[PDB]
Amino acid sequence: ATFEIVNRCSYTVWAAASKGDAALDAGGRQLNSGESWTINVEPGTNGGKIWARTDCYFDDSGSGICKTGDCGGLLRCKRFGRPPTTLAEFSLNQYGKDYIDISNIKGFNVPMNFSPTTRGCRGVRCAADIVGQCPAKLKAPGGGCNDACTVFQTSEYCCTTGKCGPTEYSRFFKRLCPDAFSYVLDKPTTVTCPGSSNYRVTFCPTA
Repeated sequence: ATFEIVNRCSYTVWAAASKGDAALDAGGRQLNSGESWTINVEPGTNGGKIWARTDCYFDDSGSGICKTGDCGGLLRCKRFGRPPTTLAEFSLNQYGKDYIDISNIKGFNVPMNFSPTTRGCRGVRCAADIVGQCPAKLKAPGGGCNDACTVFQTSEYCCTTGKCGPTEYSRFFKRLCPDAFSYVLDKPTTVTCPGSSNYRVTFCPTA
């Protein structure tokens, strides 16, 4: 499957793509404002994620640091990034279908549209100004808006026991982005697409 990753933000973003234990394609790349990066994801990939990192500094070997979404200091991510990270999530060719979603469960750093470029399903979007409106306790110094589990590490926010309800914090994310998961037991906003579809992730889709 092919993913075109487009940076429409006015600032440079460092895109990342990983399935948790391995990079997808090159795993990461600098995208200046307007740049597009096309990657190939192997069919059958379960649990892949794409996200943006902000305010990164890397050296030659591709080592450094980002203020949001750092994946252990690497340009080419092998693991997932450090919150806050708006997340595009996908599992491909699962019994003939593809499943996509956008998640705020790990917080929010960059607005994002996640849409197919082929037929038979809708896209999803979280493009509200969550950082600007972020409740005081969730604001991350490096930028972005943390989820409540990252900040407070309680069983309720993290849904450790498998039973948990919405919270004042999760409702904040849900109210600004109804099409994104706001906590782990949220009513699913997953979109079902035909198997072997192709997609575009756009950072800052409106502004």
